Amino acid sequence: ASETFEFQAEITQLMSLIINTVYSNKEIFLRELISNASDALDKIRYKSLSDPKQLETEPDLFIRITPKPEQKVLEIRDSGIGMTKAELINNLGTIAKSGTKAFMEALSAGADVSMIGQFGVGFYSLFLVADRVQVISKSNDDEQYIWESNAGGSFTVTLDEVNERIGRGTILRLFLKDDQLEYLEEKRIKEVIKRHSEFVAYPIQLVVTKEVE
Amino acid sequence: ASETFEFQAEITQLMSLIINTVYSNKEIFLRELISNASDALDKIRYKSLSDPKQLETEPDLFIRITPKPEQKVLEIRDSGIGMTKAELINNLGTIAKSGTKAFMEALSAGADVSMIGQFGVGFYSLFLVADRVQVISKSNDDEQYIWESNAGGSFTVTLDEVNERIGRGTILRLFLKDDQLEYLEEKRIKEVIKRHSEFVAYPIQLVVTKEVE
Ligand SMILES: Nc1ncnc2c1ncn2[C@@H]1O[C@H](COP(=O)(O)OP(=O)(O)O)[C@@H](O)[C@H]1O
Ligand SMILES: Nc1ncnc2c1ncn2[C@@H]1O[C@H](COP(=O)(O)OP(=O)(O)O)[C@@H](O)[C@H]1O
Repeated sequence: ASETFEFQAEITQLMSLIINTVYSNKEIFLRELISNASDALDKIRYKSLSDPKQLETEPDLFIRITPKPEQKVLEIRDSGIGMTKAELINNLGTIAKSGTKAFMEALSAGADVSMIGQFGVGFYSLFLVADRVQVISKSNDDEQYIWESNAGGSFTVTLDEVNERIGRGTILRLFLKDDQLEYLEEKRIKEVIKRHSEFVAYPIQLVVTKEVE
Repeated sequence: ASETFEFQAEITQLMSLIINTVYSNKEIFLRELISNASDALDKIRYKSLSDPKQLETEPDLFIRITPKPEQKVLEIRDSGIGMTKAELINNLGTIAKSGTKAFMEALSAGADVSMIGQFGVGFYSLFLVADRVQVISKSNDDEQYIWESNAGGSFTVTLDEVNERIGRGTILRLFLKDDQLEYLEEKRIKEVIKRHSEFVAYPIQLVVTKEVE
């Protein structure tokens, strides 16, 4: 059974603002999610300095992007620290985020939407290209859980009994908007990645599917 | 909870014979599994002639090969008819297979191991390159289940609560032997596929993972 939680009011406002904005540089969402992925990998690496066993659940440290055309889904995965059930509820919704209102006010003043990451709310930039998202996470400290949101005022968290097992890490499963399907294309994904992410310490793997000739 | 079943005696013998054989043309396993995949796709397509709704669980008809290096696993997937729990138990183990003893006798006489498919036991050719296998299947008529074998005399069947959801079809998850890791390599997989499978009516998709430069 899934559990439902209410988003902190300002986060709901931010999501409404982002999913509805006609901003032109929507591709910035990838830079933000890749940055969050890198941060998660930094955390597990750092924790492992004094607790090496933490790495054993998934020795490979990577960022992986997997387009799923049929389902019109784009997945951004990392083998970082991951999030326990409590962290998913805490970090992605119920607790007030310092930069939320600040960013919205900056936006009103004319600030570029690309500043979202500097305000600490880059995760929500995903709503620039997706109308729904499932965050699948496995922290060494908990079971695998699924957090899901459609930019509405509430989200759900469910023990994961339906997705592939993640050794450790997080998968941002984006259900792309009908007019943003270009982010399923290899060429497009490649140019966006090369553009705003040259100094990422981890390999960024793109999963490509080709018909054998 | 998993359930354990005993293999029909002759199948156990066949598996022992195959996993231990020093045969040189081990690559034939791919041709056999791709053939079984094509057959499964033929079945759902045919059934759909009088029951079109059967296709809706997964409209795309394909064969997909996905190497998973870290886990030393190679997956062969199809969106065919799939197998219900009863079919997995029935079709892959507990029931006597007509060609089992016949093939073993042919083998003793000098027959090429590649004849395995003509005897109707091509599925077991997978033990030429793997010491363990999980068959994940989803038939429109049942839930998703996992059948698992290590070539021993018994196998297990478990309701699937750990793998990605298959719309419909089957995944042969092969845990490759340490000296057969060449089948994780794109170039190698490509040449084997092009060699013994030119007349397959369905697209054969290879999932490749590359680091973004
Ligand atoms: N890939 C991830 N792995 C682990 N935690 C994440 C991931 N993405 C987001 N989070 C968590 O949820 C929070 C919300 O994301 P975000 O608004 O972008 O925060 P921040 O700007 O501090 O990265 C993060 O602070 C982080 O704790
Ligand atoms: N990919 C698959 N999809 C559905 N059923 C399969 C698949 N692979 C094997 N089977 C089933 O298990 C049986 C055992 O496989 P195999 O020995 O190769 O049989 P056959 O030679 O008749 O294909 C098959 O007859 C078939 O019913």
